[PDB]
Amino acid sequence: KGIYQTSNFRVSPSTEVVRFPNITNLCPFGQVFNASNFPSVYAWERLRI
Amino acid sequence: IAIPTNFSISVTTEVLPVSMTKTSVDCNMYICGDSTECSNLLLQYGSFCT
Ligand SMILES: *[C@@H]1O[C@H](CO)[C@@H](O)[C@H](O)[C@H]1NC(C)=O
Ligand SMILES: *[C@@H]1O[C@H](CO)[C@@H](O)[C@H](O)[C@H]1NC(C)=O
Repeated sequence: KGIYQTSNFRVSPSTEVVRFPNITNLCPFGQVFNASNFPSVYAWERLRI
Repeated sequence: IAIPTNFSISVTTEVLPVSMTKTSVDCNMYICGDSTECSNLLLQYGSFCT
């Protein structure tokens, strides 16, 4: 007999909710992988995606 | 010899603590929180929290 402090067991999450931005277009893997004439290593190029 | 001929009555105030505040802690929501991926990992460390 007495008073005791109990932990969480009653409530458990089940539902998965996901929110994502409205970006819809396919991202250009074609013009960066299937291209022609990549530069040499000393003159490498940056591309912002 | 020196002998007093009068007297005075004084009141002295002294203080000292008796008790502090009672506190309690829960390991499962301090160390992890709501993450069940590390509840099982905290279960492997024994009985420190008891
Ligand atoms: C790019 O794709 C075309 C067909 O979509 C293919 O014929 C060509 O060989 C590819 N170029 C590469 C893999 O360098
Ligand atoms: C003793 O001290 C009190 C307080 O100052 C005073 O009222 C009283 O007259 C004194 N006694 C004598 C005999 O002087």
